[PDB]
Amino acid sequence: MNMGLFYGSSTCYTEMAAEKIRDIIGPELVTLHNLKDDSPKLMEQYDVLILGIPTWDFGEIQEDWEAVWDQLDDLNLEGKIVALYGLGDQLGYGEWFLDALGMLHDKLSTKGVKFVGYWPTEGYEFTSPKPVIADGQLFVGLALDETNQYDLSDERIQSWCEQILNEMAEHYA
Repeated sequence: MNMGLFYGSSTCYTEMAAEKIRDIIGPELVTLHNLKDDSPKLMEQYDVLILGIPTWDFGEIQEDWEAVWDQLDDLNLEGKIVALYGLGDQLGYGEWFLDALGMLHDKLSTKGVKFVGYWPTEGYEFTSPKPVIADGQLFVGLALDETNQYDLSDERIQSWCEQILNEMAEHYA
């Protein structure tokens, strides 16, 4: 099977997250779906669809993602595998963490996708329900940072990418 990897073109860092996910899992089976580069209805094709969005980089949801966010609910998506991730910083923001991840989760829950990946909430502090599941026991997608632990954001991408490729595969088998 194959993976599309979509993100908002105007947002910082998501380009290198996308490059690295695709490199790590493998560029023969992952495809970049930068929204400036290809249209949103292409998301329907891929057996897996990885979503990446920073929360409050320039602001909540930059234009290149919002311009199609309204159409992402028109897409069928039934039964497809999905990974979600986003970036924020829990030092300087806090509570407003991963809220755009939470919105792509909330849009997709009724579309009947499978969410792979998640992230451990242990060691984070928040009260917001949108970026999490299981009464706050997991983030509903990968948590990235660039302020407090930027040295190991590579580790977060690596280990999560290996995990989602396993967990999506054991799911489909």
